[PDB]
Amino acid sequence: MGQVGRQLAIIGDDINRRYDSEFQTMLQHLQPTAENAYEYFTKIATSLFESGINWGRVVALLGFGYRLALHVYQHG
Amino acid sequence: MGQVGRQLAIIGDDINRRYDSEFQTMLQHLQPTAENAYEYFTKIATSLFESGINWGRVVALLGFGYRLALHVYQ
Repeated sequence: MGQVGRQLAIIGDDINRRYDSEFQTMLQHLQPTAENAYEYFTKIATSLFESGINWGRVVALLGFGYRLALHVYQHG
Repeated sequence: MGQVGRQLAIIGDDINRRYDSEFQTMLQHLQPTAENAYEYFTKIATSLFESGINWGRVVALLGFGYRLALHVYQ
């Protein structure tokens, strides 16, 4: 339990360090606003899952959406 | 774009390859059943976040929980 919790922390911190900078760049090429962010996310979800759905892709979309939310906060 | 959906698939498929086998190993060392999955998850969750919380840890917990549910379903 406590040991697996720490291993999840290592995986979690690993996910952060690997892809967080990749999301920032994906948001720059996007240039989203407070009026296209929801439709962009919804269309991106359909486009992603059309080629297949797995837990990694769901987890990638959730992290991207959270980073999308932060980007629209900071540059809106 | 629909162009971004294709790059998320690459990240998503990479996330699956990178950690799915590690999630399997952590689960078969933990050996959970239906009678104990909920308490194990909720204690694993709090202990994880009391060391710090960021979006990677949140999604790692979500993916772990999904594979946890799959392990108990056997």
